[PDB]
Amino acid sequence: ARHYKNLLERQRY
Repeated sequence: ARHYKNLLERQRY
């Protein structure tokens, strides 16, 4: 999930 896991985790990065 290279460009997946840290996407839903982007809004509050």
